[PDB]
Amino acid sequence: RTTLQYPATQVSVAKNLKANEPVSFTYPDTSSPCVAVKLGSPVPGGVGPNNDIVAYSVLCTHMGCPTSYDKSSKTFKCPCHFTEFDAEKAGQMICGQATENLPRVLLRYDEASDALTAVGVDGLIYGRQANVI
Amino acid sequence: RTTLQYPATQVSVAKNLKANEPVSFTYPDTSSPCVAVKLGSPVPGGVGPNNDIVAYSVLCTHMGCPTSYDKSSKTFKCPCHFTEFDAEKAGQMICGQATENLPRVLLRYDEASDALTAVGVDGLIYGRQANVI
Amino acid sequence: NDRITLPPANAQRTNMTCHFCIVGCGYHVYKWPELQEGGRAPEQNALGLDFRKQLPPLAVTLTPAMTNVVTEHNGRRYNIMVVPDKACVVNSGLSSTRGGKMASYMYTPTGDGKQRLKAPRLYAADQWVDTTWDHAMALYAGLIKKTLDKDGPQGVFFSCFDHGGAGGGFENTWGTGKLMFSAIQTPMVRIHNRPAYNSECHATREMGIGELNNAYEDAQLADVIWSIGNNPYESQTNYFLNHWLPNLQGATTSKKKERFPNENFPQARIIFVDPRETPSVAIARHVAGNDRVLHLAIEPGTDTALFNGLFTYVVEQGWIDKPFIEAHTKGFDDAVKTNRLSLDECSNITGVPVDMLKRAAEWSYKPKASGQAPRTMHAYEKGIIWGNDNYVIQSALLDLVIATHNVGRRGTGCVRMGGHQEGYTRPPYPGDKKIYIDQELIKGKGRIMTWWGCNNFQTSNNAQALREAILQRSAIVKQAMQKARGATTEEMVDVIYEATQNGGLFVTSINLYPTKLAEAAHLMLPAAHPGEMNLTSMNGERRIRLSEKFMDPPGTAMADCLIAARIANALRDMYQKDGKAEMAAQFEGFDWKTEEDAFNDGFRRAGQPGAPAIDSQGGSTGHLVTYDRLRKSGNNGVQLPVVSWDESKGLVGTEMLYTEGKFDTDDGKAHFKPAPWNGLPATVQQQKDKYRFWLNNGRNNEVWQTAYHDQYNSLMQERYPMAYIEMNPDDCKQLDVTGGDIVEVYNDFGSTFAMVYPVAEIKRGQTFMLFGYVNGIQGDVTTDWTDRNIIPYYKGTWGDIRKVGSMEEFKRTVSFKSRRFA
Amino acid sequence: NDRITLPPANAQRTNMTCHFCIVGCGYHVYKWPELQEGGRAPEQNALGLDFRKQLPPLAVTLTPAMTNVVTEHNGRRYNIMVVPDKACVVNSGLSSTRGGKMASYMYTPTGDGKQRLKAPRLYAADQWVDTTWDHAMALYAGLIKKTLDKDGPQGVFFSCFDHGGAGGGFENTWGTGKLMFSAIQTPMVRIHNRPAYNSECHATREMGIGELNNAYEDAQLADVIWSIGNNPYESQTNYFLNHWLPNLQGATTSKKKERFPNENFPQARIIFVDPRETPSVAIARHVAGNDRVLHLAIEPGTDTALFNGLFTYVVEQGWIDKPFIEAHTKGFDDAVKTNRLSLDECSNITGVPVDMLKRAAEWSYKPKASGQAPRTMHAYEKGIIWGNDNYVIQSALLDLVIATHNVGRRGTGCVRMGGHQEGYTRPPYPGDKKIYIDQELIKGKGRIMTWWGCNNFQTSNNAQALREAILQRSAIVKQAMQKARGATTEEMVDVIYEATQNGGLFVTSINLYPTKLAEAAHLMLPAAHPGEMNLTSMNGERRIRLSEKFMDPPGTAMADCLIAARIANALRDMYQKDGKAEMAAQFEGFDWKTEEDAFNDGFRRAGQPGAPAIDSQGGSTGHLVTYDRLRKSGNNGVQLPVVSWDESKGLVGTEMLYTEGKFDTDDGKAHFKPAPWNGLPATVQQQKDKYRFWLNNGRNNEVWQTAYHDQYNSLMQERYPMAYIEMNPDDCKQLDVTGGDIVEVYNDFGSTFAMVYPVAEIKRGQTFMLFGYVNGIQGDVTTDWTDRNIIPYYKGTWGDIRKVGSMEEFKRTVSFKSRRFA
Ligand SMILES: Nc1nc2c(c(=O)[nH]1)N[C@H]1C(S)=C(S)[C@@H](COP(=O)(O)OP(=O)(O)OC[C@H]3O[C@@H](n4cnc5c(=O)[nH]c(N)nc54)[C@H](O)[C@@H]3O)O[C@H]1N2
Ligand SMILES: Nc1nc2c(c(=O)[nH]1)N[C@H]1C(S)=C(S)[C@@H](COP(=O)(O)OP(=O)(O)OC[C@H]3O[C@@H](n4cnc5c(=O)[nH]c(N)nc54)[C@H](O)[C@@H]3O)O[C@H]1N2
Ligand code: F3S
Ligand code: F3S
Ligand code: FES
Ligand code: FES
Ligand SMILES: [Cl-]
Ligand SMILES: [Cl-]
Ligand SMILES: [Cl-]
Ligand SMILES: [Mo+4]
Ligand SMILES: [Mo+4]
Ligand SMILES: [O]
Ligand SMILES: [O]
Repeated sequence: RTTLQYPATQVSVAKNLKANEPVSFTYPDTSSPCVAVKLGSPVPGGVGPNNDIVAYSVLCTHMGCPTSYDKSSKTFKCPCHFTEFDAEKAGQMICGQATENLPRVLLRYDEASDALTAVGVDGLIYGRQANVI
Repeated sequence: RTTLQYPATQVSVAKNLKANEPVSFTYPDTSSPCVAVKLGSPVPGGVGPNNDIVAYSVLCTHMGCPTSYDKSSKTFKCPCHFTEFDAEKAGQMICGQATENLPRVLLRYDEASDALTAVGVDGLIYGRQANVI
Repeated sequence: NDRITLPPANAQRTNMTCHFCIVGCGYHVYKWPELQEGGRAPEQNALGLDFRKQLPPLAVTLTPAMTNVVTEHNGRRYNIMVVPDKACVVNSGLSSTRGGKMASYMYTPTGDGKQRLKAPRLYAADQWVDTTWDHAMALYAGLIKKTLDKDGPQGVFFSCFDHGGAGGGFENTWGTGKLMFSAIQTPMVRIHNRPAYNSECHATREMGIGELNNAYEDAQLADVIWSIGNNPYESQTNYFLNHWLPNLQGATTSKKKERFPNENFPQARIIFVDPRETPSVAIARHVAGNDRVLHLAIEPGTDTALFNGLFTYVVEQGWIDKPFIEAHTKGFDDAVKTNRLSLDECSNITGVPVDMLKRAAEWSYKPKASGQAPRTMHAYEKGIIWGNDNYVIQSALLDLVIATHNVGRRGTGCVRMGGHQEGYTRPPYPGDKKIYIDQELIKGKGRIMTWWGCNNFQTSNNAQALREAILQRSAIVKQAMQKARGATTEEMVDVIYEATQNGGLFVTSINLYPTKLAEAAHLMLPAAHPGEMNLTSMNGERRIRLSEKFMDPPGTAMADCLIAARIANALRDMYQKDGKAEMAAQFEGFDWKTEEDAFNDGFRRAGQPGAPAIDSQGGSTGHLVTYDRLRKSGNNGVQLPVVSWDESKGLVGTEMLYTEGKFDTDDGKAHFKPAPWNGLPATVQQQKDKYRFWLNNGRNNEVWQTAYHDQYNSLMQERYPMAYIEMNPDDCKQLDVTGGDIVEVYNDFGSTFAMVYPVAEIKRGQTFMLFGYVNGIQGDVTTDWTDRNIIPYYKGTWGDIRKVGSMEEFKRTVSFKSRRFA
Repeated sequence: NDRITLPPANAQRTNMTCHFCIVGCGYHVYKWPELQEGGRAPEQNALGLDFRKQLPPLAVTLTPAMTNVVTEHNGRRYNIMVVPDKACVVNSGLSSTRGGKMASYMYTPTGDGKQRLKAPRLYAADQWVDTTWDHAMALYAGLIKKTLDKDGPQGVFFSCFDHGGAGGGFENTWGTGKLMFSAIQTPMVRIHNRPAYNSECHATREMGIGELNNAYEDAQLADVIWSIGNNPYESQTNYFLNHWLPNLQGATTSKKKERFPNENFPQARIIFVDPRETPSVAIARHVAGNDRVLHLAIEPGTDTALFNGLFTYVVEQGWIDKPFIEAHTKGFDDAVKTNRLSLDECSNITGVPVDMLKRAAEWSYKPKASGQAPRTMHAYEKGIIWGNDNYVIQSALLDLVIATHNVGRRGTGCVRMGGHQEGYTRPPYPGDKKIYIDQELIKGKGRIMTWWGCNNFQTSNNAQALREAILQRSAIVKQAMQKARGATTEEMVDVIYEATQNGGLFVTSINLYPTKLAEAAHLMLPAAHPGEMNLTSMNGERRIRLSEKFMDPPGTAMADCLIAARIANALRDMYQKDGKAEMAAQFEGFDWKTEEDAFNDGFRRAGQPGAPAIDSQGGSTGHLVTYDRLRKSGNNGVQLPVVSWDESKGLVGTEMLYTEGKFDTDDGKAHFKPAPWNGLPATVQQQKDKYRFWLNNGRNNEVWQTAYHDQYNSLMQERYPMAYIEMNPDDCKQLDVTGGDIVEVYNDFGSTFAMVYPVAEIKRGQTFMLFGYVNGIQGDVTTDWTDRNIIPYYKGTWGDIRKVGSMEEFKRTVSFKSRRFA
């Protein structure tokens, strides 16, 4: 087998998320903090009724300091060496010292239940040999 | 873990091999036929005292028909769709329908014992999802 | 790498015809999320194969190069796997080395497709920069409009594909042909492989025999197959493998006997007409034995003499079909007189011994014991199409074929083997003159020249003269553009147009990649290839299939028919704004949102009530074909022309043409033609008198065309880092060259370079150089000579050879071992 | 993807200095067989880290871009991992985004380095082909020999690196210098970044202060740091992060107080002299607070007025070191007179308010309560090096620094921040004039021009005039070559030489990649970068380190010093054949088999018995350095000059220069200089008067230099598909442009293009464009003006801006969010 065994972790239902109010959760284990946010306007690869829900690992891909979500810019900021990632451009590094974009947590949106589920990660989370330890 | 677990399989001792007289052996299991040959003149990545011992999987990488070693040309030949691989250029396809060079069986030569050991494979053997089933 | 990710049982699967050669082998594309995989058990993967233990041989064709991970415009990543369809009748699960790379040649940001064009590129006097599609359109349409308003359509030049498959197909030939011919109305149009708007097959067509007149199944039913100017193992691989060889091996004898209960079928035999001993001749001998292969190793350019000798001989023996001749032909008695040539003279001209000429004729034409003429399929390609007088060689050949009734019977045909796939639907060419486009550009004609899905820098005849002239004329435009500062588009259009009045030429390329054309181009627009778009095309037996879109193109790359629509609509808007209603109306009819709209407008309207004049390989029953109906037919598609469609039977087509003896002429009879023997053209004979080597040229199995993808592929570049030239080993010793030396190859027309490839089978004074390549362009030494219809004698040139030096890295890394399977 | 292969515990590990900027951070390269890996337990992998559970933050810098799989010449495949060294004092385990990509930018046939030059390339009139090294040398040496024989050295031109790190270093600068100056003896040589053979630091050097006079530790000991014409977070990242910021944070206060038990150390402060508000100003404010940062947002080109006002003011206040002045300086009383400027006049010229000027002075120069003058480190870079009259600004600044005794005390220095690493060992320049090389080529001088490890097409000042001229002159040679048929090398040398008497120029590039220079070059030679070779270099505190070879170069690529020896030996052999002993003797001394030979011949011979004249940053104690001794010193290396070596203590070096007040002048005193304020140069003022926007230009954190590697990296191409121009949002509204629009930027000197990047912090009527880039070259709009020593005012230019159009794909894919951390 070539793929990691990622869990399927319920985050919430889409209608409970408020625009630009981030939700904290862990994925794919309790040592991997993540954020999901309804951006309020469609972005490529956004899920949900408005194609605007995205999620990321919040560990800085430079040296692992937890980033904080900035509501006014819709960015994740690392104040250790000042790396900034764009939540609206799939974690694109705006300016900083990282060499990988912020890893995206892949969300399934289920219209029948309204459920958002974390099902994978695109990119390698800081400080691990594999996403699934 | 990212690597396959290849066995360490004794082939023979280097001094027992005669120039251009191929030795059949299976690696990395009894369903994967291979050939080792002391070419007589050095080639890059040849092993042994004269840097001229090489080994290959003999299953054609096009559609798996077993190839035959041609002593006079130092090539492996597939008579199903006529692919031919150069034993002196790491399995380079000379002409044919395959899209992969002939897989090389990585050989350790042990000066202390004269032993030749198959220890991995460079390339994917025909007809398997991974080299180690 | 030492494993592969299997497709899940439920993976998406679409159909894909091979991008590349005429055969048009069937493939499946499996697509699934990057992080999923199938299980090894057969019912847990999409291939249905059991990977819990070693697979037997022939069970699959699957390597890492047949897989990739693509990234869509939404940022989602998907595994793909592109593998041959076992149930497709064309290939029966076979994949050539060229089609087997398709997955690797799909666009990804990090792989072999990294350098794909993905935005419009502009050379803004002295640098390449990105530009917007709207600015590109304003410039390009602006310059075409200005030209049309001042000079007329004669100032607007194109060289454009007319073929099928990738960078072709019914949607794309229609879009471009509607644009060029119906909207702009320019006659200054050449074709990707030839320098005027003409046909490879004027003679056979005028004689009433379209060049794709049989089914691949006929190669299974033949008694004898002729391969004339053709290396089909390398150039039409899976037709040769899946149909020709099973005949040679005796696997199709029962099918012949079932069809024809009162006919003898001896062991099948094969005759090659080729000055060169090729891998195809070696493999045929391996499979059939020496006694069942005849290699007529003619002198270069002597095909006409060969066929006139054979025609004269069969007529003298009575090994012809006198009732067929009387009932279904015209001009036989005249051809017997014009084409008379004795076997001794035939032998002297061609160098083939009289005993081999007689044997060829006895195998192919002398009645079998049971009374019937042998079923002899005559297949030909570029050794005669680009031979010494295209029109005359076909005339001679078809005379022989018609007299012997080897069209219209099963197991026969006189057919092109083909190059690309086919997929032609266009308006008629808008003039009545034959115009040698290269020569016009070299002489300084035209304001704007667009290369569209071709690269004549690598592929023109007399290519060095062309490149030199295009580089020079392009530099005039570059120089004029540099002085501009803050120019509006209109002002830039004027600066450029003025430079073209002083010898300049604005150059646009519409392509997948920059190519060597980027050395001269001012503008490059990004195109999309099958799988990034839907596409239709037919193979060498007219079998039309749909290749299904399964991924996004890179950046803003677009289907070629939609680029043509974009240009037409930009021109229409400009004429409407300028108050020119009559010119705006010429650009109507391009309201297209997707490629299917182009299929509906062209292929599906041919011959329909109210449609304009449309020349279409689908004919007037083309409307019966739709994307959904092709989808349902699968990779077996339907052989054109379609005879009927209904829900219960699908598309029903046509296996073989001319089976009733009714040909495509005014009277329904095939017409014999005179075939004079004139020797080599004087232009070519002059090079031959001055220089030592025949500079034969053509294909290598592994390399596709101009190597537009292959140039980025590490395996390809390791194997063929430079174009190679096969040379006789005694000739090599005389020149003190061996495998991996570099030589200059030159004559009066040009100079180029190749790595030496000693080959025992090459005749003294002859060579063979890989054509079209990215490092050492063969066409520099080809002449300007063309036949009556401007068909070049690309295989007709002589030159000298001079050692440059030993390339130690080639000696270290490239195999110079024999490519002819013993 | 989602995992990495760990290095086995017993993996090979070598030392490597970052390839790129001046800081010279330390790295380790782990190399091991492709098919092996380390275990997750800390003692089972070479990193010693525990991958059985999540790592804490700061434990490691490790992403997939920091790994690769290389293929050596023998065909064997090796994992590599290139990660920062925790124990290196320069970086303490930090990696920038540029260094962090090193593994990705090592050569592999399938990766970012796939298009590396692998073989000599020859433009044979109208096409690129491979050629042999021996044929390349026969043509290149042939032309140089004919030029020397007929015109002398003045017909042989170079633009060559003079720097350290990758594409530089002590081996390489010596090899090239010896070839150019001792062997060929040409004075027609410019430098990679400036168009004559000159220094960035003529003034500070002639005043007795070499520009790298301190240690990085000094930034930790300072009370105040000035950053003048410098954006150190983006351009000297790990020096700013590892030394500057810890001082601002209070983490080094204890070190200061331990060193100086009777001295007050207030919280550290930072002063930026930069017209533009940069990410460095933003981060400094973030870390220190607004009250501890002054941004002196001067008008462009007013640095001299600023420093003259400040000098005048500290002298009027008595905030100078009179005993230091009296004992160790000359010229102060004169400088006080010539440089007199009131704070009101200073404020008028610069635009900086009087209160901020007084504040900057009070923080930096007013004695502390405990009596000692503040320890104020003055760091400057290209904002003044390429500013309004390089010589004068340095005169002004050094006057201030000298009067205030801010050189030679710990926590002080007046220093270059640096660009590349340093690694200069060369013979003296063989002329007495400064020659503006680009102007000479534009005017039609020279026969042969070699670009060696630089690309002035992207980086010259007045770049558009240079490219236009080179492309023209090159085409003349191309045209003349096209008529050749079967020419010997001697005949081709003669053809080319004759084209150069008619306006032509033969162009050679010696490089890692084709680059835009491939648009004009006739010959390209493949070079090798650190890791494919051993290489020595020093960082901005003179710390020399050995970067170790760990893999093969691609194909036949070679270390630049060994290319130089190959050229020299080819020329020697030619002269010997031609019976010219005296000329052949000039080409002696290149019997080199490895790069270490060049280190021994150059760096290690400086000042030694029997050595020729050698200018070396190692000085006359360089011979104490050897590869083995550096290897034992590790990535900490030694700070030059070396003071002693022995087996028991290793290499012992020098932390700070000028600590006894003895300077590099005739009398050992620092010399004050006059710094007249003349306003902007007329050539620049003329652009300013005609056009609207100040066209500032420089570095972006992510992009390295000309983007020679970055252009192939999919992440970098996603982020910065085109060069960007920072614009004020109100100016944007007025032009109807927003993020992702394309603009033309133009003046009398040229026209270029950029994508718009609205930036709130940019002042109205100012802009900032990325320099040197592969899509939209900034330098087209820089003027030809240079100072008295031919140092260009690259930051001094004005132009207009015009909307081309909206690039929807840029809007869709590129972030235009603020790069200034709030
Ligand atoms: N592998 C591969 N396959 C391809 C292509 C590719 O690029 N690569 N390209 C495709 C295209 S577009 C085309 S047109 C076809 C071409 O397919 P072919 O025409 O089969 O291939 P060529 O190598 O051009 O030439 C065929 C033979 O013509 C012979 N020849 C030369 N001069 C003469 C002559 O005077 N008389 C005769 N009788 N023979 C002569 C040559 O020795 C050669 O073996 O292949 C298609 N298939
Ligand atoms: N990320 C990255 N780092 C690099 C490089 C790279 O390409 N990328 N290249 C390296 C090289 S070779 C060099 S030389 C250095 C350059 O390092 P720096 O000189 O720090 O970088 P620049 O961006 O060229 O210019 C610095 C500042 O000068 C300011 N400036 C412009 N005009 C004036 C003026 O008239 N007076 C004053 N005081 N300031 C002015 C600009 O606003 C800019 O912020 O960086 C090196 N480091
Ligand atoms: S795989 Fe492709 S190249 Fe021809 S032989 Fe089949 S269509
Ligand atoms: S990693 Fe490299 S780019 Fe400079 S900051 Fe350090 S030397
Ligand atoms: S740990 Fe986030 S920028 Fe360094
Ligand atoms: S199975 Fe070997 S060539 Fe096809
Ligand atoms: Cl493969
Ligand atoms: Cl990464
Ligand atoms: Cl002269
Ligand atoms: Mo063709
Ligand atoms: Mo610099
Ligand atoms: O063709
Ligand atoms: O620099």
